[PDB]
Amino acid sequence: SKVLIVFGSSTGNTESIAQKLEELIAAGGHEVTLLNAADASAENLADGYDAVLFGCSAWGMEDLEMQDDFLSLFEEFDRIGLAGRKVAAFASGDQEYEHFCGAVPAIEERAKELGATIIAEGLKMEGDASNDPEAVASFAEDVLKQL
Ligand SMILES: Cc1cc2nc3c(=O)[nH]c(=O)nc-3n(C[C@H](O)[C@H](O)[C@H](O)COP(=O)(O)O)c2cc1C
Repeated sequence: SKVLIVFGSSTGNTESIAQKLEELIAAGGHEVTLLNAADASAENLADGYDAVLFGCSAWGMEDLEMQDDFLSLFEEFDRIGLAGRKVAAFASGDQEYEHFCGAVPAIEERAKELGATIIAEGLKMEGDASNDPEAVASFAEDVLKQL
């Protein structure tokens, strides 16, 4: 199966979780493509992919509710071609804030609205992949069960 992991990371934690997931999922025997959202072009982004994993860290203040580069992507979700594609979301954040990883539900909500099938429960964790290998690895496993 072909998996795209697109992520937005401003201090590298979500980017870190994305690296790990690719690792874990490629060890499942799959072809994975890692994509920085700062380098992504929404238009037809999902073409050729069996599933798409979206990573977006949380930023409560100035930043309209999401990470920079992901916000520009998200806003063009309906150009991505998610209809009938497997999708899941993950994020790094901090519990000490009122809204912990609020972009996870949003991504699931939108993708679902566009004909996409959520295959795994949203990953909400703190720190990098090494901070919570177990949470990371449950997300990957869930994913691998639908591929
Ligand atoms: C100014 C600021 C506001 C933040 N607001 C939130 C927020 O409201 N919700 C949340 O879950 N995390 C929030 N965070 C915590 C970051 O999301 C956390 O450090 C995360 O792991 C960084 O993700 P990234 O390195 O992948 O970009 C905030 C961080 C900063 C410094």
